[PDB]
Amino acid sequence: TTPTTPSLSPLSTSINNVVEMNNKSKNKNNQDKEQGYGNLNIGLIISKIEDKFIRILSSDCNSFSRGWRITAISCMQSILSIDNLCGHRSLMFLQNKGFIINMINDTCSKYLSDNWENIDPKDLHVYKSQMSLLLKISQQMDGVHLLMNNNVIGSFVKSPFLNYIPTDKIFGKFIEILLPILQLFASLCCYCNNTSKNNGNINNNNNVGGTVL
Amino acid sequence: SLKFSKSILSTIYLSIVLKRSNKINNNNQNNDNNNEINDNNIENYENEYSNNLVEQFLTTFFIDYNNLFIV
Amino acid sequence: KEEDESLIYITSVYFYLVESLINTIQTATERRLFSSKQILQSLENRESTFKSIFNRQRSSLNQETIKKLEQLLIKFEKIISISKSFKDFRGY
Repeated sequence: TTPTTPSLSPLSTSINNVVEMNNKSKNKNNQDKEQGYGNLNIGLIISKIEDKFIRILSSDCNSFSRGWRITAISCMQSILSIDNLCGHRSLMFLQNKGFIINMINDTCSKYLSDNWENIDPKDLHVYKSQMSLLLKISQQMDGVHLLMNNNVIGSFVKSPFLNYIPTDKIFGKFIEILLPILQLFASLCCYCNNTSKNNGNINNNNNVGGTVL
Repeated sequence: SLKFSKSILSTIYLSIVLKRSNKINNNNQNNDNNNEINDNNIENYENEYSNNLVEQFLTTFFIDYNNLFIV
Repeated sequence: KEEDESLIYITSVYFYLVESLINTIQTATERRLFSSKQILQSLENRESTFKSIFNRQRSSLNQETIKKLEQLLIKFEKIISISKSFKDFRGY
């Protein structure tokens, strides 16, 4: 769906008056059903096929020739924008197949090693799509955790490319390779803020140890 | 179909009337007591749902499709 | 359900199978399944059933086989206590 309109905030409304809380749940329980059902239908298709679909796609993301490798990686990017509706299961399945650490090692060794000046511009788009998939993972709470649980910052920081002082005749190709790393490293800082809502309503026993940073 | 329609509307009128008397009574008792699973949540959920339903029932009546007053 | 001795037998195998499962449970997620209402209510129905039939037969059974079932009951009461401790190790 297209975005909803922004909800203007009448900042001056500070005084006493009581009644118009109790009607505000009502009509949201419609539009949150109506956007809910289509996304839940997609989620209730993916979450029956998951173990086979993400398994085939994560195989193809490393088994495919150049151009279709990018198509499989961008299919994975589009699915991770929806995996929240399954419950981060595709993301968790990728770690439960080592795909994140294997794609980090596939990235550093082939595009951030000493031969970076010699990278084929066709496979620089395979690098950009691999980095855009790491950027799509760091856009999630559990995804920042899973990137640190594969030493992402330290495993890029050990790679020969970052020791290089650039000079003019190739400076644009250095920026094309440095920019996605700085986007990924900035993205890892983002989620580390949501610690402040610990209202102790004990009465509903529910252990899933999701790692609040 | 017109019997069934009359019988829906007559039963909706009766439930809104009974709900209007209960909202008057509970609106007294929710002043008086505040100055000196929780099955309460079932009454609150049916109180929202049977407002939301009556609102959606009336929008689906009034918002070519001939307004049922025409028919 | 047709014979006391057979119901005592298969309910004993079921609780020793649950004793195996309590030695394989590791994760917080598994502790969340073993504290589920459906598993807990089966364990409490199985204990109540065995404890009823045991006290129906505590007048005909011999004084070793009675002790063999009394030592089992204290395990089943501990197994239900573990399904409950794994339930309330969830609020902390």
